[PDB]
Formats: sequence, C-alpha cells, structure tokens
Amino acid sequence: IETVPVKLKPGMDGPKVKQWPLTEEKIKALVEICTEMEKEGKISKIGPENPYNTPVFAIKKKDSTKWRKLVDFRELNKRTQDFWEVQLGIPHPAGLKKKSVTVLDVGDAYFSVPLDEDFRKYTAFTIPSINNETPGIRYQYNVLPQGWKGSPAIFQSSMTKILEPFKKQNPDIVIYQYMDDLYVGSDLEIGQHRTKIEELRQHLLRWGLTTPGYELHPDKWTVQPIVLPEKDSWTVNDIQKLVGKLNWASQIYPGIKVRQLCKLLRGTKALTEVIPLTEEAELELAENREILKEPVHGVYYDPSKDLIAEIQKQGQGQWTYQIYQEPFKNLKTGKYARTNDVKQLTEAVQKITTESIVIWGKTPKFKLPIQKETWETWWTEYWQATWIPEWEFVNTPPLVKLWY
Amino acid sequence: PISPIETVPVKLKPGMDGPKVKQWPLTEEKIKALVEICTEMEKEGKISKIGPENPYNTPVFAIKKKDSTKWRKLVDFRELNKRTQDFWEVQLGIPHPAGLKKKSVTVLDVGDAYFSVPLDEDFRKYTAFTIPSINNETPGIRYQYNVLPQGWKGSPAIFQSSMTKILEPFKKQNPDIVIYQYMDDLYVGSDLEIGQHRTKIEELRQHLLRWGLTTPDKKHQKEPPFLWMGYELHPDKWTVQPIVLPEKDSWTVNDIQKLVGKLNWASQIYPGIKVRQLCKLLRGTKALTEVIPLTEEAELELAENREILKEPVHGVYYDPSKDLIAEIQKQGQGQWTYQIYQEPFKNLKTGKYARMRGAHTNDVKQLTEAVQKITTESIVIWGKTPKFKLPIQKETWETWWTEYWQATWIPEWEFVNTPPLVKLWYQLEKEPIVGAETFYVDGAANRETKLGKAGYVTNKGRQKVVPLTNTTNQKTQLQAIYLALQDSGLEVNIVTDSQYALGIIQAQPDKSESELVNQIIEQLIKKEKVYLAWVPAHKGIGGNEQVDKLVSAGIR
Ligand SMILES: O=C1Nc2ccc(Cl)cc2[C@@](C#CC2CC2)(C(F)(F)F)O1
Repeated sequence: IETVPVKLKPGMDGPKVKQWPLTEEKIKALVEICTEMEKEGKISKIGPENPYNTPVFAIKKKDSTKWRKLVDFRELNKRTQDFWEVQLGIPHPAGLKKKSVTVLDVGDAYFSVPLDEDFRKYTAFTIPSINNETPGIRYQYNVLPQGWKGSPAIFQSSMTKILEPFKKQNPDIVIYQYMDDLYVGSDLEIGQHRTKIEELRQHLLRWGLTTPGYELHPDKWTVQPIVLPEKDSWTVNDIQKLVGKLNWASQIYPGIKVRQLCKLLRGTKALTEVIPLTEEAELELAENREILKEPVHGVYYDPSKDLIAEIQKQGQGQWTYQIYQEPFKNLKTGKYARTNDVKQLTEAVQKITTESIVIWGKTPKFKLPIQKETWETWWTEYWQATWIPEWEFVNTPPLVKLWY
Repeated sequence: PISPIETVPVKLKPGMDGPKVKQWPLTEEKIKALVEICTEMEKEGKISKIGPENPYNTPVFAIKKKDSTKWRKLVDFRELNKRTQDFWEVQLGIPHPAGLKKKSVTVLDVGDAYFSVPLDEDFRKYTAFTIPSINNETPGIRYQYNVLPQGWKGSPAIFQSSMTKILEPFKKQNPDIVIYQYMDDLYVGSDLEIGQHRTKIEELRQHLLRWGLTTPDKKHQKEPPFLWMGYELHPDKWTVQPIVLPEKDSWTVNDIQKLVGKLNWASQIYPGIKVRQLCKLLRGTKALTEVIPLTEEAELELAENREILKEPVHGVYYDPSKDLIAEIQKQGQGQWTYQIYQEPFKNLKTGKYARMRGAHTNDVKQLTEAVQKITTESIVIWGKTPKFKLPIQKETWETWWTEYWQATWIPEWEFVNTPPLVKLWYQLEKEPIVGAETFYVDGAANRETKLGKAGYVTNKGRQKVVPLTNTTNQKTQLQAIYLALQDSGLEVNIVTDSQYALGIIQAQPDKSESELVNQIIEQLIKKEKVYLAWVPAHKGIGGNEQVDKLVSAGIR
C-alpha cells in the first residue's frame, strides 16, 4: 500500500542511544530473529552512513521459550510525539476502566505495512557482539516496527476495518488499542466474555493476524488506604508515631484534624510508659481515618501533565505505590505483594503500567527505588511487556513509614 | 589497487555546502614536493585533475617525513569535515585480552588502506584541493579525490565497513579462523598448524587481493608476542606490557601521576596493586612540576607494589565450556580487589574497586557495588555473569537486604572465609528500650549568624545545652544526637525531629565523610542497644517541645 508520510518534531534529530551490552544467549537469540526478518524483508542491513541508533533486547514470551525482539523506541517516540499524539491520535475509552479486560498482542500486524522510505533511517538498531571482537550487525526497518507508538497510529486505519464487523455486532464491547496491544473489555460473564474474545481472534485471523490470554478485572481495582493502628495496649512511642503519620496526612487529604490527639499525654515521659485514652482522641482517630479511606478531595487527572509512579519497598515481598501528577496528590495508591527484589520491582512496574494504560491511557514515569546500574543489568531478565515506561531512580526517604 | 567493492554514498550535513578555504601560498621547495607527490598519486588513480569549475577548495600542506628524506602531504580537512555527515562510530569498545579464546596467530597489515578504497562519486568534488604556483602567479594544479582521503571524517568508518564486507565470504568459508580487524591491521588466528595456517593466510591474502587489498609477504609480523593496545598477547596467555617503576629520589606531581597510571593499568592481571596512598598525595591544585615528599604509607605502598611486579604474571584465555568464578576480597578501607577465573587460580583477569559513592556507606553496600560492577564487566567481556565467592555471611547479607529501603539483587553467590569478613557494625532496635533514659535531642541556629545551641532533655530531668559556633541548622540536629550518645548509657532511646539525622543513621553507615557522623558511629558501635524515633520537628509535641524551648530560646 501507499506509505503514510512521516516526519520528526522539527528542530530535533533521529535517536542516537547506545546499545546496552547483552549476554550471549540474548545475542544469539536476536541474530536469529533478525536473520529471519531479513529473509522476509522487514528489516535491511545498513551502512555506516547511518549515524542513528535505538537499543534492542530479547525478552521471553508469555513464559514460553520463544524469544521476542524488543526494540527500545523510548527516544524516537519522544522525537515523534507530534505525529502519534495530535496528528493521528488514538481516542481513549473512559468505559474501559469500568468487569473484564483481555489484552491481545496485535503486534505482528505491523510488519505488513511499508514505512516511509524517508523515515527508515530513524529506526536503526545494532546487534552487539561479545567482547567487541566484531564490528556489530546493523539494521533498519522497512515496515512498521513494534515498540514505536507511530505504528499504531498509521495502522489505526486498517485496524478499524478489521474490528468494524465485530463492533457493529457487539455495540457494548469496548476496544482500546495501545502501542502493540489491543484491550478488549466487557461486562459479560467470564464464559461469555472469553467466548466473545475467541470470536474476535477469528476476525483478526482473517487478515493475517494470529493471537495468544491474560485477563484484568478493572471494576475490582481498589484504592489502598493509609492505615492507622488499633492495638489494645499503647506506648508513648506508639502514640508519637501515630501523631507523626497523621501529620503527613495533612499535606494531602485536606481536613485531617490532629489537634485533639496531639498535645495528648505529652510533657517529657519515657517512650515506654503505656498511656490511657481520650474521648476526643477516640473520635479523632476515627474522624480522621475516615477521611483517609476516601480519595483526596480537590485532585483531578490533568490530560496535559505527566503521570508519576513512585514505589516504596515495604519489606517481605511488599511494595506500595502512588500515581500522581503533582506531589502528594494521589490519583491512586495501591499495593503489590507475593523471589529477587529486582524480579518483584519489575513485576510491579508492569502491573502499575498496565493499570495506568487502562485508566488514563498513558504510561506513567517511574521513580524507582533502586540503583541505576543494577536495574539496567537485569530489568530485561524479567520483563514481559512490549512497552517500556520512562524511569528515573530515586532514594526512598524515611517515608516508607506511612503506607503512601 | 582500488578494490572493485561498491562505494558508500556520503554527503554533507543538510543545511550546508562544501568547503571554500583559500590556499595560502607555499615556498618553492614545498610546491615542487606536492607536484612530485600528486603526479605520483594520479598515475596510481588515487587522484584526478579537475578545472576551475569546482568552487570547492581545501588547503594543502607538506612537511618533511621521517628525518626529512621525502616530503609528506597534509590536507587540513577540518573544513570539509565540519560540513560532512556524522557516521556510525568505528568502535564502541575494545576486546579485552581476557575474553579472547586461546594455536596459530599472525597479523596481516593492509597496505595503503584508505587509498585502496573508492569514494562515492557524487562526493569526490568536495575533496578538491590545489597546488600553488611560485608566489600566486599561474593558477595551479587542481585535484580531487577518488579514494578515501586521510584526515577525513568518514575514512575510518567506510574503510571498516568495506573491510568487513570483503571478509564476510572468507569468514563464512572458514568459520574456524577467528579474524579481528583493528584499523589498518588484521589479527588472524586459528587452531591449525603453522603450515596449514600460513596456507589459509595466503588464501586470505589472495581473497584480499581479488579485492584491491594488498598485504605483506613474509613480513607478517605474526611471531607472537603481540604488543597491542597496552597488552602483550601470546597464543597461550596475555599480560600487560612491561611495567617498570622508575625508583628515584624526589617525585614530581607529573611523576606520581604517570606512576598511578601504570599501576592502574597493571591491576588488570596483577592482584594486590594498591594506589590509595599514592593517589592521596595528588590532592589539591598542584603544579605539574611540583615535587612532593612521600609520606610513610606512600613510601611503603610503592614498596608492596614494587614487590608485586618483580616477577612476571600472565593472564590466561577464556574457555566457553567452563564457568567463571569471581572472588572479591576487602583490602583496606573502602578498597576492594577481585579475581576472575575458571580453573582455581589460573586468573583470567584481575581488578580493583574503590569507588566511594557519596558519604555514609557501609561495607555491605560497597560489596554490593563491587558485585554490580564486576557483573557488568563480565557481560561485556564474556557474555555471561560469573558465580561469585564473597567474604560475607549469608546471614549478614539476608539480614541486610530484607530490611533496606532500596531494592537489591545479587547473582548466585557462595561464602568463602577470606578475612577481613564483611559485617554490619551495629543494629538499630525496632521497638523502644524499656528502662533506659529517653533523650529528646534538638537543635537550631540563627542563619544570619551561624550560631546555635544543641542540647537534649530526658525523662529523668537531665538537660544540657552546649552552644555551637558556625553550625548549620542541621549539624545542630546531628550534633544534638552526638551528645545524647556521650552523656548516655549503654542503652538509650533518642528522639529526634531531624529527618536528615534519622536518614543518615538509619542506613547503618559504618564510615563517612562527615567527621561528626564518624563520631556518632564509634558511639553506636560502643552502645549495646539504641532506638531512634522521629517526631514532627518544632510542631510542639510533649518532649521535643520542651528541649526545643531551651534550645531555640536565645541564639535563634
Ligand atoms: O581470539 C583471539 N585469540 C588470540 C590469541 C593470541 C593472540 Cl596473540 C591473538 C588472538 C586474537 C586477537 C586479537 C587482537 C585484539 C588483539 C586473534 F584474533 F586470533 F588474532 O583473538
């Protein structure tokens, strides 16, 4: 077909990111995946006249054994935003976040559309070699690539033709496309939903597009409150911490009255000294916590601002997080629990990212509590998504205290 | 020759046009030179004549070559270059000898490489220079290039790209002949016999000949040793080139540096190399010729290093069918060394880690840092992460990782008792210390003065308030905790309101850059039970309120 002319954000230039070192098997795995993408003519070898580079990795399928190529187009996406967002934007359904949602990988569907011959140089990538004993294999895309948010946008046309029949015959089933994935949601019963899915897989199949699984239940995604203890005992130590956390709960969740519980059994007593109880207190613990159960009044999602995900390590496979646009203005807090610390953190990121895509339709930027070099060395060892969120590394302060 | 090989198309940065630098007049002897030289090249095909219908001109010079027998032709391309397109780097890494597979190795060197390769036609017109005529009279001979000019941006890029495409077939034919191409040279090795090897070599030279690429005859230079990139490679082993310690009277900064440099370079295969004492001496903007008297430790360190180098030590080559074991040893303070091997003690490569990583850090953290570093290095060199052998207890490690705020991993590892063992030098209780004073430390200070009173107050009436001079509002909160530890028992409950103070201590630091913080540590290592709590600073809570009063009142 005719290629959709693509252009970069004027003033900006193609990606020039280095290829992070890979382990033997991921190399061998890729030189095989790319050697076949060459037969099929989806990518072509390139010359030194290409000054560009975008990194790539090999991850494992849905826990199977067939490696997948994962190109990190995180940069080129930015250099292309104007294109994939305003020009050919893809609408997000507010209904999706409301009994079941299946995620289907309509990815292979892009390698069928040519890519503007004038844009292919911007998708160059390199397959490194151990110990640098060899130049290093270079390539570029001739067809729409998979990590590139640009792909969905161009393919957003053909896609509609495919789904159309299925949509016209199921006016109540929601379909959302998001960079490589198709999100199908319905209020039906598991059996009726699950069936309707297969039904869709067949429509897809007729356009040369096989499918998988993986079911999310959005209507049961709930907020993670900021808990307040409730022990029968009570030490000066305990009550102090209680007034410590309640303090925090004020720079957010406006209305948290801590006046009564404060100045409580004060003076200069030993931390141990067990203490009584008050009636203003009994009422303040409850009066406040009740405010802590509900969402922050005054906070609303802002389509123009970035979403941020902050994750704290709670200990014992416990991880707590928060999604917000303006510090301490939580659009949502949550949890994640149940081997390696890195193995769990990446797990949580994807869960969170997935939830973010369903609700706001965009991935958040993670402020990750780990050492940069460590993350980079292993994230791709447990990663299974086809997208890669933005991420900065932070040093979690003595705030793990409160669950937020 | 001029390899038939296709040419790499190239062009100038988009919003730009060729160079047009005027040709400054050269002396008569120089003009003769360039004429004897160019005329020569032209007969070779490396350059061709062009007329005044070529608005592109790049300066030309000549300088006496080796001892001045023959002249050389320097074509200051700086202009063409700043306008040429950016290319893909020639190398983004170097083979580490330790990652090379261990019979026959010889090195062929491409004669006139850059010149034995064609240049994209549509671009030739830009590499047009000119030979002046005895004081700018006659016009001059105009010339352009048909092969890769020397000092040009894309000559290394395009030469390599080609030399690679030319080897592809031969390599495919002999997947048993490892071929590494470093610039103008080609390192070729195999597990054949000196006879069957040289046979292949020829076949290669021939294959190369069929592509305009000329190569040595009996001057193969093969004969390992192989002095390459600082190393001395042999077919069976490797090592750093000869390191020789000057051993002189007085040392200048310039001297201490070159030394630190050989030593760092030696530490790749030589275990034990220490440079902490020597580096110290290089602190503070010091003249490059300034002599520096050696301290005790330095004088000694140079000794131990001198010792480690008296006898040659060689590394061994990598074997894919075996694992990699890496053992890390804690040398002195904040100093770590490690060895990587496959066969017990036949080191593949050595190394040392000393990075600081801010102030406030403890051995477990550092060891995790050294493990990370070594891992990265092993993925690049050997394509896989080694199995570690650490001088830390699985207990000390698990106890430290499961409580820390930061996420931490660490590849398969085993213990190995090689003292000094690693350990946490003190813990912080989770639940208060019943029957044990409760110091409420606090601090403050005037900002447009830098004066503050640090102090505390207990549940036993005690209350001290020592004044400070030139302290930040923080030190006065971190100094109040140092007090609470002095005039305190072997078990104490300190209550601070300095997130800043609570942060530093909470992360069991066992060494620091803050002298106070180091003091606050000795204490902690001496107490027998400490508990740290925080409460809203200056918010007015029973306790902090009271100390806050005699602390802030006056001098605030
Ligand atoms: O894999 C090997 N083995 C090897 C063993 C001994 C010597 Cl000296 C040289 C090599 C070799 C190389 C190289 C250049 C970077 C130094 C060769 F490619 F074979 F030349 O790389």
